[PDB]
Amino acid sequence: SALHWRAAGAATVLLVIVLLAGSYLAVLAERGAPGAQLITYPRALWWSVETATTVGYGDLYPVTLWGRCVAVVVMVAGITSFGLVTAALATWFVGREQERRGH
Amino acid sequence: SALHWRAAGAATVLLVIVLLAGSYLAVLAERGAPGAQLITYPRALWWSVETATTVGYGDLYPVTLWGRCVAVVVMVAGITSFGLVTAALATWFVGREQERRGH
Amino acid sequence: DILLTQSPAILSVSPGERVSFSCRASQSIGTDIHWYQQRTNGSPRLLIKYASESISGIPSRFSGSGSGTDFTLSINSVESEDIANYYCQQSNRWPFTFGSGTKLEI
Amino acid sequence: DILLTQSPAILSVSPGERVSFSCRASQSIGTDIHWYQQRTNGSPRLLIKYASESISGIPSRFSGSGSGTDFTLSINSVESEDIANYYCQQSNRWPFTFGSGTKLEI
Amino acid sequence: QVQLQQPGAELVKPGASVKLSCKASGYTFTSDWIHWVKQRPGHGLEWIGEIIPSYGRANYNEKIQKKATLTADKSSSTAFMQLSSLTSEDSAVYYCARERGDGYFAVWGAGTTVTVSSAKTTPPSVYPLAPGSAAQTNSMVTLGCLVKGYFPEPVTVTWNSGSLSSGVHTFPAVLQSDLYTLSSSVTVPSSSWPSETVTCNVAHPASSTKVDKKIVPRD
Repeated sequence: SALHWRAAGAATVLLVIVLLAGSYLAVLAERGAPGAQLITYPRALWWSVETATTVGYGDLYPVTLWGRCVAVVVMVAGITSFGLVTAALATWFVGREQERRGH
Repeated sequence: SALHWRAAGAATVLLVIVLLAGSYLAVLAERGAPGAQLITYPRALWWSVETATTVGYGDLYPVTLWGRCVAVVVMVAGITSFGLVTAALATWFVGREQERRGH
Repeated sequence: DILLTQSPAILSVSPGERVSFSCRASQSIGTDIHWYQQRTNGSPRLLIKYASESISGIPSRFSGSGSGTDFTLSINSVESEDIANYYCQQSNRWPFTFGSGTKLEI
Repeated sequence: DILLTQSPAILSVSPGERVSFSCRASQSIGTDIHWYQQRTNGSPRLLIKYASESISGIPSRFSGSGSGTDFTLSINSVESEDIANYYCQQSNRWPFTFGSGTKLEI
Repeated sequence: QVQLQQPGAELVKPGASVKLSCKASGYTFTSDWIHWVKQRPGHGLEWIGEIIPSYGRANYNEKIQKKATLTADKSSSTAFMQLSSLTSEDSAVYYCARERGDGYFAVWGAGTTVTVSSAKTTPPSVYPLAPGSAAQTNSMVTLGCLVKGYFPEPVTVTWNSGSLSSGVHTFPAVLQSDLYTLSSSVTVPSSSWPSETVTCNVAHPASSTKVDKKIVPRD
């Protein structure tokens, strides 16, 4: 098992853990802020997903400082994880293209 | 310290500086436009983050010409910075895969 | 904070007739409304969650409908045990709030 | 521009009784409301920020609540020094605006 | 099972404070919130506050003066609310309720009646209520017992220790000279009494009193 694949696997696991902790910590940051919607666990999990993917519909979003901090970690984990998958696909294609060229 | 890592570090620093200046310049562009919400520094900073990551919830966004111009710089800095991190991960994986193949 | 309006405060129906309690939210709250029954000297008891979802242990007689701002709790064929106060509660936005309650009278 | 409505304009309470001032925004402004006290011949003084946040130097007696469009400033147990006008102000949308103010009378 | 357990009553002198408890059983999750809800006599439900015992974070209703303070003891699965500096406006039934972080209160405590006053606790006096002997019997017979001179509220009245539930009325207490009085009524087949025994059980949580009284015909 080559490095770029172990890392893509590791990244994906690590993102799922960030999604779960982020859901949990978002609700804990946002309860106590009047008007907040990010305040029950099921939809916080959906919110962490659509944040990690950078979709950001706008149905849900943090309004407190620490919910916004949790959001940033989730965004970075998500962009980084998907970028690491992209970089692993690059490595696979580049290796395959070496062989196909006899290099 | 290899190039792709110094550049990822440089990019990350440079993004933080863009986030901070963008917060500050957004408020300066948006005050004076009736109806604008991007008009105090703490939430402008949150707005610059969720713009740089391309999340764009829709809780906050510029409505003036120069706030939109500040927004574009922030978007480009953010997409470019994260793309440069992805390209650095590609280089690490490609090098590691050379060694693992004895090339 | 979301104000929940229950009106009328008292509802008089005849035995076995259908009855409907009204809950109105001061702004759209999706389907994030739950309904409680409080009998004399009792504590509240969950009847319906998320506007229309059945709770096991609760007679089929009870139903819920609505979304947005207008919500209804319905009893098809009232009977004496249904004599109680009925409260709605929203969980869409913090803090959770309750309506002021409607009494069923037969 | 966001209109802030303070009503009633005068509030009469007895010494040591709880009092509540109302501020209503013409559209939702989150919690971006701050409250000021102006005594006779004085300048305004910040009492509460972001709807409910305490300002050091301000008696615990004062509190704030609300979000969206409906906001309240409360004094638990009024005393004579509380005799002043009370203004709300929003910072959610440009330009900042003030309410027309409510006088406390004992 | 009973998933939340609360004491029946606390009497508090004006200006004093009290710690209300709530011991949870059943499933407990890291994610569970314990909520507190106030109900004044003749009034509706009032959300006071919430705490997550696993992390110890608590939120309070802002719209009402903040006399409360919420803690939890993870070891004892017990949540505590400290209401301090109470007034007559604070006399109420205080419920606790459990919410799994998905927005509704699936299960509730029986609630603690908190009374603010300067009066002393007084266990009630229980008296039988069997008919006079010149009373004519129908196919049913009506018995009762009289709970008078107690303070504070509440008292619980059951008949044959819960087994009798049909045919039961308990009347709201009335307040007279700083002592409460109520009666309770039971109706059994005329047939069935006094052949089979009828007893009223009167618990008064504020004085930790429980008494039985058998209802026998008069001499």
